[PDB]
Amino acid sequence: RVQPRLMLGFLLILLVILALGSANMWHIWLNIRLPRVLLAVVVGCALAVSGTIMQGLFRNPLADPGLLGISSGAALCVGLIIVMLALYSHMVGAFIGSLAISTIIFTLSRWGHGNLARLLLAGIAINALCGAAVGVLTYISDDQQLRQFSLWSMGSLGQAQWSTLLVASSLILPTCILGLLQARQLNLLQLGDEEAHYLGVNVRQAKLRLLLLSAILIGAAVAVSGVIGFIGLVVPHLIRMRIGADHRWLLPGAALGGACLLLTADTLARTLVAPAEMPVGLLTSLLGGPYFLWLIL
Amino acid sequence: RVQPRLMLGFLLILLVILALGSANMWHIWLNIRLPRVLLAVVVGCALAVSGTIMQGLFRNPLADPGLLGISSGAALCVGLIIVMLALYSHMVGAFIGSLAISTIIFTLSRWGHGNLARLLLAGIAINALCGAAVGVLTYISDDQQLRQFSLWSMGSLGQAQWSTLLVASSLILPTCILGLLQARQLNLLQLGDEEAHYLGVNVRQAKLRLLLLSAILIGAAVAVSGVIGFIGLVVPHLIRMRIGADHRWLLPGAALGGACLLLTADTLARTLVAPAEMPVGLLTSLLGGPYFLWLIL
Amino acid sequence: ALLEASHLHYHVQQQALINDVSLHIASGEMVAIIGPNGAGKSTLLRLLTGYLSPSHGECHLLGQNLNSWQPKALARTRAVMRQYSELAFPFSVSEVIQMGRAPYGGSQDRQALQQVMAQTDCLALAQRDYRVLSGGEQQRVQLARVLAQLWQPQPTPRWLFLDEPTSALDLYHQQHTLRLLRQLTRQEPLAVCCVLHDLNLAALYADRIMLLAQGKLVACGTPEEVLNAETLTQWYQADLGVSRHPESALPQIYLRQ
Amino acid sequence: AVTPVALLEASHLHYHVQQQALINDVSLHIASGEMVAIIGPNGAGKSTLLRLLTGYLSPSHGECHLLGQNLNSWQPKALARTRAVMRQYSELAFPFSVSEVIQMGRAPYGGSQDRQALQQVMAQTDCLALAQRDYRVLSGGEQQRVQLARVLAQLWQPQPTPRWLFLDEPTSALDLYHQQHTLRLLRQLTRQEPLAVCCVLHDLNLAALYADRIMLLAQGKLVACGTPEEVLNAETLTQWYQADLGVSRHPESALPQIYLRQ
Repeated sequence: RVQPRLMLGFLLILLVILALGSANMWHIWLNIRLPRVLLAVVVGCALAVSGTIMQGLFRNPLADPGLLGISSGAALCVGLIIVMLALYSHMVGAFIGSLAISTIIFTLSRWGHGNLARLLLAGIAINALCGAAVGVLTYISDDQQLRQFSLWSMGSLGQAQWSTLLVASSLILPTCILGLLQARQLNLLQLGDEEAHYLGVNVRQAKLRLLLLSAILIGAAVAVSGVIGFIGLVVPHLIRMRIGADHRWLLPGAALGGACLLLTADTLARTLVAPAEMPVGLLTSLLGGPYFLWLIL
Repeated sequence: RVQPRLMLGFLLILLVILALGSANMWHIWLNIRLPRVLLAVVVGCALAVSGTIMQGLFRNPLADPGLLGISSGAALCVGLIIVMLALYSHMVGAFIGSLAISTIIFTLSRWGHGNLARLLLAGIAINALCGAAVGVLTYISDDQQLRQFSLWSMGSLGQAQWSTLLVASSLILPTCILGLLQARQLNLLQLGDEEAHYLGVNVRQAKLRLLLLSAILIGAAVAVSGVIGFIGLVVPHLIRMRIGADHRWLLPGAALGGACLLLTADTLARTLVAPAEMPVGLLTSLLGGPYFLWLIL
Repeated sequence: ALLEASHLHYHVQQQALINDVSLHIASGEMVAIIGPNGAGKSTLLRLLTGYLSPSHGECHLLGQNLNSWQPKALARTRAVMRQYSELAFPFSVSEVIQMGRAPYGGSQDRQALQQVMAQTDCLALAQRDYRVLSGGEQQRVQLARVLAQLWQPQPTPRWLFLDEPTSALDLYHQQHTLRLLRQLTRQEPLAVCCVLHDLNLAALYADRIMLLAQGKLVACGTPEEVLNAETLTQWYQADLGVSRHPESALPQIYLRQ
Repeated sequence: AVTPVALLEASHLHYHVQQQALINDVSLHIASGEMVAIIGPNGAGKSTLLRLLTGYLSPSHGECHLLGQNLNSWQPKALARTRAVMRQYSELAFPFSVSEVIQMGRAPYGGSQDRQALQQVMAQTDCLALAQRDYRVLSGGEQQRVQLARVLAQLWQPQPTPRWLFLDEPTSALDLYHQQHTLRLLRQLTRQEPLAVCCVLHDLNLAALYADRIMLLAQGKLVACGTPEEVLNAETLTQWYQADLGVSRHPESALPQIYLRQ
């Protein structure tokens, strides 16, 4: 174990070192690299925190945004808003999809006997569904929209601008604070719904507010970044293996570790090969995959 | 329930009607269509039977070839044989990958407490790994090989020839007969390893032979078709919902129902849109996805 | 200090899982709900505990209906122990017990935890992953959580409910817990209400016993007023008979050959 | 004069898991027409001993003979005919009908008289009305009777021949009624046909009532072998069990009774 304040401090100076350091890797530095580095930070924070709230709510070590298939739902809602305030149509669309699939997965984790299996299977089904639907459309209709969207749903921050980053951060930064105020209920909810109800916890309210919370989070993160699925799985386990599972230290620790890890993954994405902007998600899926298989084993 | 002989007869005349009818749907008909229809039949049989043997061996309703990530391993071995008798290099390569990942998943289902969860998680990890690796390479190196391979690993029979079909069927038809001779052990193994050991069943031998069996099956099927993941999940459940789970009637029933279902999915693939040969796998992932989510729910 | 229950009904789709049931658990008394499977003991427990809403009946605690009771104060007065543990994250035993101090705004959590953990025999378990604990250790830690929730510096009446025991939990630990709660009943003003499947444990460690069958209360009274051969044959299927305890002045239930 | 017996002998069985003697030095024998009971507290390794006598787990140093022949040299078929094992956890994820499940017990017999055997067995374990039913849908007790039927079916022969039925520890949701019923059935079978039952019970009363000999296993060692009265006395119970258990007399039977103190 390690002191929480030390871990937070270390993750914070690490975030700073990583941001400044990735800034070396003129309307380029100010209007492209700065807001892309900052977007990696804000989205990484979104997925980290969301993955942590999610894992809390479902009482599951494996409840990620893009593994229960909430991300895929949000993205597919983005696509349904493009086939037919614009950034707000993306926000509200991806938030609709996010909240919808999130509400399905929530329903299934509560009413059935608590099984990580089932949830992750619903994940596989939904992911396969959307992943199929996109490529199908790539074979059906042809225009710049669908190719750009197919590369974008792969999870990329190649299209980082100041207005997107602004709206995204205006939805994300207060929701990550709202996640932090709820860290008490999140702890007590770990005991079980009934158990927490006996302690005074209004379990329904806490469940809703958490669902909502992570829905807004994933909505924003996805509608600006696409689909990334390990920044909600891995970072909370990483922080939690060095702090108590207490959510007061868990949430913020993840928020900083997520910004760290995504940024390391994005900065490495656009640099790992000579002028080749490969989507972040290829890198997260690649690294996080066989890591996750290692956890099982 | 329904009589087994009636179900077999019905699936057989259905196979015939589907083959002739899809041939319907001169160098073209003899050297392209006939062996593509026949390839849909032989591969569908391979995945059906393999998914059935798999589900049996792991005592899991969910043990599919391309969901435990055995298919992805085979395919990635094909790719590793192209980056560096040719069809035999593909056969032996995909069989190496298949047997390797199959041996991992087998190990994990036996020694840990029997959980469908864990297995399918290893599946998710491996699938995400390979799926990431391919797109990465699409961004790294550029040539006809990698694009054709990326479209090919999506699962397609657009490249059906007589030599491929010949080797594939020469590996598959005797292995599907060998699967049928083992249907007794497969039944007794359902009781549990120890339970079956008490009944005289040489459990080790049966386990190996079954592992091997399905490894050869998936190796061939993948190295000729790519990656399809529901013809091993759905068909055995479909046959089994109308015959006893007895493997004597389950194996062959699946073998015919798999040939039926893949052929319906391939014939529909190259026809659903004006001159557009979209890969089968988009269709199986699309149809089989929300069907599988329905099973859960 | 009375927990009163007036004509509790609980239906699931027109099927009266708990038919007409009236009862009362008094401060400094150890009551036992018993019965065969399907009787709805858990449903009755969850009715008395305020978790499940009654259909027609009412359920008062300290003269005030559970409906009008406020979550905080109720959390102070009544606590519930279940024995299934649903923790998928590394909370230390201390964190888990301290979690019991929820209704009390951080006030004297250290004192309460010290006493409680001392008397349920933890302490050497305090800095340990809750998931790694064996069955009995889990028993003691959960018991500690509930006693911590029910710790106050004053002599005040409180209710501890004890849901049906998990199955891998030996006789030793059930016995130990019931003994502890039993004597607590004599010392402080505490009312225990446990749900046991074992008739002997109910005979030994309960003051009153409540035989629930088909959603109805078919027996209310002392272990001797209820656990007689006639009523046992009547409601239990096993070939059980009633003899006398060689050491105690309580009924003993035995199996015929 | 010679008194020949169908004997399952165990000579100095040892079983280690990573140098840790889970089953230390254990010697025993179960005879035809005898109902033996392995008891003990958790961790004693009762299941490991059962699985040692059953031929599933190889002994370290000791040997384990059945009918005068080592289990090593026994052939799978014949052994499958002689000895059967019942566990109570059911691991079926596919729709087998109860009949299929029991018929699965007829495995060692090349289809010979499967119908007769199944008829008798299913009749005496009270199934029949369960015969055409999804095994997964059955309640706990029904599962008890069907598993019991499977094992009895495996152990059905038209001749009077000595056979061994092992009965692993009961699942936990299984009521007293069903444990009692099964143990009664096996008990009387022991008197009728030449059958040796060897069950592993956690409940001391059930072992007292329905066992001829009782075998108290503690820390991989056998610390008691004999009648329910020679073993289930207050001294030995206090010695090896943690609960506040005492020994009295059964009001109805001439067997020891174990009770809880207040």
